[PDB]
Amino acid sequence: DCYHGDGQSYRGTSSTTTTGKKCQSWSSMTPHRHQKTPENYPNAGLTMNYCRNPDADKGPWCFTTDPSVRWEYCNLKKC
Repeated sequence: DCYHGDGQSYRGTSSTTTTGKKCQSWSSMTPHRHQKTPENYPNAGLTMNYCRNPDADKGPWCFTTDPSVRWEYCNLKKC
């Protein structure tokens, strides 16, 4: 599976970080509260806990379900 460019068009179902942690759902505020929601980023495709890049950083990322690690980049190769 892979992303093109900075991955803002990535709409795949990857949901694991580079260290093997599970992504938190974007509509969830636990374990991490955040403002990267569908309402604030309507074009980012923030559904379920899939790796996405709503704030146009270098590549897809996600908040993690580990209480101690707020967010990490996705386990996903560049195409």
